[PDB]
Amino acid sequence: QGAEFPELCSYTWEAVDTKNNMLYKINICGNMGVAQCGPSSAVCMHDLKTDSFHSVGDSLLKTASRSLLEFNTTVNCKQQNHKIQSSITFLCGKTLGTPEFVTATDCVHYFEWRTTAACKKNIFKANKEVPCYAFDRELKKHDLNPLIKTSGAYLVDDSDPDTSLFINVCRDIEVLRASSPQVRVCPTGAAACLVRGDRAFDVGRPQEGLKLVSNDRLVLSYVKEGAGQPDFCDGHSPAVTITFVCPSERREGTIPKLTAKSNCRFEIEWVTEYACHRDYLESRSCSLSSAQHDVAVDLQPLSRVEASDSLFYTSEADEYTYYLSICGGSQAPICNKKDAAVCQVKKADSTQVKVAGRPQNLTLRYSDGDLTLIYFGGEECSSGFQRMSVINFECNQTAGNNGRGAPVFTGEVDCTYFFTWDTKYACV
Ligand SMILES: *[C@@H]1O[C@H](CO)[C@@H](O[C@@H]2O[C@H](CO)[C@@H](O[C@@H]3O[C@H](CO[C@H]4O[C@H](CO)[C@@H](O)[C@H](O)[C@@H]4O)[C@@H](O)[C@H](O[C@H]4O[C@H](CO)[C@@H](O)[C@H](O)[C@@H]4O)[C@@H]3O)[C@H](O)[C@H]2NC(C)=O)[C@H](O)[C@H]1NC(C)=O
Ligand SMILES: *[C@@H]1O[C@H](CO)[C@@H](O[C@@H]2O[C@H](CO)[C@@H](O)[C@H](O)[C@H]2NC(C)=O)[C@H](O)[C@H]1NC(C)=O
Repeated sequence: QGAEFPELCSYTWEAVDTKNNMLYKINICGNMGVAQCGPSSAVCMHDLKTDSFHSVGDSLLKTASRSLLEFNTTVNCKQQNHKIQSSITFLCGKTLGTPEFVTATDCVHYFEWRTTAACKKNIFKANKEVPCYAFDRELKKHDLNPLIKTSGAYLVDDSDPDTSLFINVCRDIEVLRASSPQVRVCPTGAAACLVRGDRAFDVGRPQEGLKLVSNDRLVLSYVKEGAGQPDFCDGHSPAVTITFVCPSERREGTIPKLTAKSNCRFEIEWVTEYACHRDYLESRSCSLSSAQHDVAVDLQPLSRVEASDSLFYTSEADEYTYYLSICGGSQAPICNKKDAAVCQVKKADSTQVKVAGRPQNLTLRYSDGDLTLIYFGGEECSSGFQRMSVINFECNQTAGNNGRGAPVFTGEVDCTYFFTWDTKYACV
């Protein structure tokens, strides 16, 4: 078909309101198969407190807009004259993403979904992508979206100097836009590719979404149906199973590893903190705590400087100049009212300024030994993607500027601007 976010109708998506112990099941097409919800429920709410189900949005009472889906119901609200409703705002994203619970009134349940399905150009869409997250019994989110590559793949660790095993997470490997002459040899649509020198073989494609087996173990399975197999396996249909493991203790990142290769039925283990609860990895402020993240970080001191130099940071590039105002700091004059944490100014014409990240939209993340600060919600690019900036922090106890260091623009990839920043404040 292709009507109203097609690639999303293939699955039933969950979302949660942790403050109220509510687990939501979302099926934009209205067919999650939950007897307690009703056959046409589009948004079903599982009240875990009373263990009961209530549809809060019906697929047959849908109103669609460019980036908005509203589902009404015939259920009267606690507030007289109002019916229960559910509303999902869509924004362009680079991965399939997840429907994030935003808030709920007594009558309306609001969600926000940043997904490749809501972009203006099918350009960001993967050939095939599946849900890449799962909630545990405590309603904590285990999200692998950050590991999904929109270009290239991951070289898996094994012991075959004739085989090079490449995989992507929750989707096919983009072989067209690949810089590796090796990956550029893989078949399109493949999520797992075996390169036996001057030859590549699709040994797995995405089908089902990520699954949680234990509070610290996530499993993803790629398969292949029908004949036409490589046959080096002797009639065995290729299959790949990846087990993502959340380490009990923080540690440096490790590469996924091949633990089995029983003839076209590869098994990989990947120990990564991305498999842990998301709230253990992220903060919506410039600090991480030992209590919540097992790491103590505070970037607030980077927004302050001696009464001698600029109140903001300047990161020059070939055709643009970037001004960064971090952790509530002050912005450069040129980026006046704009309210941007990161602002891009065209060198050739300084009247062209684009917000590349807003202060109210920040995520400080620490996972697998890397500290990242992300500012999002910037002005939309032609693709519909709101500009965003990612600052890859690096520990350096003797970093210049008395430890504060300074941001260095390292490049742009489709409206996501990257910077590297060595600072003593990134030392864990
Ligand atoms: C889910 O439950 C809700 C809550 O009751 C219902 O929501 C109402 O839905 C109607 C549409 O059926 C809404 O009315 C429509 O609003 C559109 C937007 O209005 C704003 O923006 C325009 C910009 O052009 C302004 O002109 C306008 O003043 C507002 O600022 C309008 O564009 C629509 O206009 C079209 O229809 C009307 C007649 O309905 C024509 O006169 C016009 O020429 C034009 O063709 C329309 O007015 C209404 O606002 C919603 N109420 C809310 C949100 O509280 C849903 O209908 C229900 N779902 C289902 C399936 O029934
Ligand atoms: C992105 O930042 C904006 C503000 O900079 C947040 O959006 C605001 O949300 C409130 C309600 O919470 C609205 O009243 C405002 O109108 C919104 N601002 C505008 C003009 O868009 C948004 O919530 C931030 N994203 C997240 C998830 O933190």
